[PDB]
Amino acid sequence: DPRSLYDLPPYGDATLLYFSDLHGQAFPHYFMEPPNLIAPKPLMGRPGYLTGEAILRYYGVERGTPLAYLLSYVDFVELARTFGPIGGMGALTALIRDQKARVEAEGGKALVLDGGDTWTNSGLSLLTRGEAVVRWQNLVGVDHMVSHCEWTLGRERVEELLGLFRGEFLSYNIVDDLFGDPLFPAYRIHRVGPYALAVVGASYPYVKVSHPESFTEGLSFALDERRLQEAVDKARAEGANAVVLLSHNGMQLDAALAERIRGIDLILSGHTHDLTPRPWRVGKTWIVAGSAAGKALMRVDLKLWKGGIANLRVRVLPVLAEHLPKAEDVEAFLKAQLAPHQDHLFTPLAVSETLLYKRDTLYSTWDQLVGEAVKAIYPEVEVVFSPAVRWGTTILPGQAITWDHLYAYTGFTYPELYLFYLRGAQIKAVLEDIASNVFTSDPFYQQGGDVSRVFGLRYVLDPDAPTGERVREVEVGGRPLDPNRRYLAAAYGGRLQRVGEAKPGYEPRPIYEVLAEYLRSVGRVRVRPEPNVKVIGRNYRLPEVTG
Amino acid sequence: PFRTIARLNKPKAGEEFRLQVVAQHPNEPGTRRKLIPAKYINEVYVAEARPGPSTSANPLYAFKTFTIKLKDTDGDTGEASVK
Amino acid sequence: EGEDLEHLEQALKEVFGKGFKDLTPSDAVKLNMPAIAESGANVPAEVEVALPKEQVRAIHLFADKNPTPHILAFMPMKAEPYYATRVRLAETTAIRAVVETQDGKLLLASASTRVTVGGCG
Ligand SMILES: [Mn+2]
Ligand SMILES: [Mn+2]
Repeated sequence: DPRSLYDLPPYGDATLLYFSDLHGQAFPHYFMEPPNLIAPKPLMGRPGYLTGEAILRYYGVERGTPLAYLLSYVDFVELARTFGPIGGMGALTALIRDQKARVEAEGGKALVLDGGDTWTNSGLSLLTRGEAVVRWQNLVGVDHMVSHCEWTLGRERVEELLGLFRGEFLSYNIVDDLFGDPLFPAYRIHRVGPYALAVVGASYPYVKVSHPESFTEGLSFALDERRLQEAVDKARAEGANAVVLLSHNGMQLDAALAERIRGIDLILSGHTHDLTPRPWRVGKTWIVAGSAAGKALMRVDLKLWKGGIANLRVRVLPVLAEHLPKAEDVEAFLKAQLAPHQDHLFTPLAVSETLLYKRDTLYSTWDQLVGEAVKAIYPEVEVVFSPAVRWGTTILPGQAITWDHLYAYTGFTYPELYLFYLRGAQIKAVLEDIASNVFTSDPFYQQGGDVSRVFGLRYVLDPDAPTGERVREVEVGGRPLDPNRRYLAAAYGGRLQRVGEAKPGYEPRPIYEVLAEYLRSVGRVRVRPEPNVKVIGRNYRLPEVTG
Repeated sequence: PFRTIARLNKPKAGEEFRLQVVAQHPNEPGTRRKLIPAKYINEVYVAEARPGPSTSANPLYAFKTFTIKLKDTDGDTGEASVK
Repeated sequence: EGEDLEHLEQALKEVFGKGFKDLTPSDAVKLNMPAIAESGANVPAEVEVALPKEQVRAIHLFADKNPTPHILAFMPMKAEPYYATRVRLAETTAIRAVVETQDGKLLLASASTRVTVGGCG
């Protein structure tokens, strides 16, 4: 194949250069799709839960193609050396500029839309408090954006960064706590020749329960179906023909809103970190996923009519630095921004012998390394609870782990590792609480990422089982779980420390400081995929860690 | 002792209107913890409302010249007037 | 889902008299509440039904898992049946909505409000 994916013929009146969940990934790295996306029986086989060979057959993607490397985990190690690294702010800007140049030469309108989760969770982000990410958006020319993890910086910082942001921030759900007045506009109407296109902004509704309440004090994020319908109806009344929803509510929740809310013709879903080469049809609305770490740019060419979208062309463009031109302005910007932090962020700490992936529903190799790192420094710890966050990176066999990779994996604004005692009954109740939230038949009752990976214990999981029966046969350290016994637990980037009794003498310190202390001392890491979970009625897939 | 804010949600003839009532009071159920003493608000002049102990701090009241009165456990009447 | 038949029946007898089995299921009464509550204390609760103002007698809300099940009591004499409101919740509780009428029959409307912990993904 001559990788001619970018060279596309003219289509429609409008074009939306959409990308989501970049998470401040400034440099070209690797990001493997989850090997398993376990869903309950009524939600099996639908987009957002497809993995491996199943996702390739569904969209008709051939094995060994550039799209196959981005969509599936199958032959990832083999294709990562072949197609090179994905993402990077320089490679992403170069692709957006190239595609915007094509659309404008044809005679159409091109809109650059960001799908939230951009300003935080990286090396470049933490050192500038999300400022360098906002300044990059002005360089590329982002028209609109949404939020979720942007609020982790604090209310004062977000308001400060929005003033620097040249584009227009859109949100309908972000309202005041005491009254309920929207601080940001719900939508924006753009003139696309004889037609008018409206872009409705939707932010994550469970923002207050995801990160500490102090960051979003005096704000309401809650999902309002009445306010969403009113925003769509007001847009069409003003003169808009088609309605496009820039959302971060989650692909599953957006699909539930597609059958409940009228007027929406297209939904640009984020938060779930999914990929869609073909648009998902739910009722009378097309759903396009926004990917993760900026590995893909979704070009949505729209043909518009008097009552919405007539037809559409969805093309997932792979952001490959090895096959894309150089955006020297962004490269000079990133070099100047991280000039005194070059010897910190890029100096190798340890060389990995096996593949280190983050994305999965129950178990990942990177989270086992975190569990091994905590247990090596602190041998008193019996269980290491790791957050199942969708954002991160992937370490290839032979590739060295640097400080930038640690900030890409554990780049929380609250990275404090807490050592606290938990009762056996609490550990079982917590695992059941996440399972009832992740494996829910109704997409409305879904919150956060995946099921939290706990190193030290082994358990049998049944997703189709009722609440309080999903988690069974729990065994801590090769011995069955005693509900009265006090087990020492270690957790970071959560709220588990609130219900647990804190360890005396211990002071909470950042997780990346603990990880670097382990990596520098060992020199080399050999983490083999050993799943501590047994799924009932589902086949748990395992990727190739060698190559 | 009490702070009350009232606002209408221009009303068109025939169509149904909304009344937004909000007051600055720290509502406590008593169960939350040292133990915090229970202090909560437990009326329109057409419609009477009596909330229980489980009420959030600084709550919102929705109803479909206006004078409103709110009484609590201690005895602090909350009055607000709107045209 | 936060169903607790033991604590709910204790409040229904001391306030009204009739238990859970005596309550009649209904589809007309709609209860608008979020699936997952953003705050432990600040939780929005909306209730509305399409029927004449004269027919309305009393509107009540109850929490199963909460120690104190009594949430609120609203009697609209001349006003239309409607009450968004912020009420406290202890844990994963299913909020029940009951409407009293002149006929004698008690209407039902069930909706669950989950209280969970997570991380920014
Ligand atoms: Mn995300
Ligand atoms: Mn997100």
